[PDB]
Amino acid sequence: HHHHFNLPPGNYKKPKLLYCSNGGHFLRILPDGTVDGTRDRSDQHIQLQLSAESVGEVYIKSTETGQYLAMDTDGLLYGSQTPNEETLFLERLEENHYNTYISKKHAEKNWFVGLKKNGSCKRGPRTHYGQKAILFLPLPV
Repeated sequence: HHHHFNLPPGNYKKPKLLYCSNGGHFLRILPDGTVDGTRDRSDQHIQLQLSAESVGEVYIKSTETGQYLAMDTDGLLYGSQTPNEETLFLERLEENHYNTYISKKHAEKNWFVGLKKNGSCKRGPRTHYGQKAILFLPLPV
């Protein structure tokens, strides 16, 4: 392991909104595969269904479009039509409260799913432990 194994409570029984305390945006996967954040709770592309592959590993899927969150080779998030190795994330508890998601494929590089204050996604290499951008709270839909 390149990372700790403190896991968040909660489960995957129901879909969730992934709220980023950094700018106050919900993670969004647009039909065209674009990934970003929005403060509009009514948005139909922020409802996400998480599922576990192995303990602590998850897929994060758009309930509206069926797409999987993924991080590509240059650290950019995108919506993938199918589950590949870029769609698995290490879901961990952080600061004894939040949920963080590390790219499994690029786990050794500490690339996280993250949103900037302006609602744009962070590119993998620009994220790291200790940032506010990587902190999420799963909220009921």
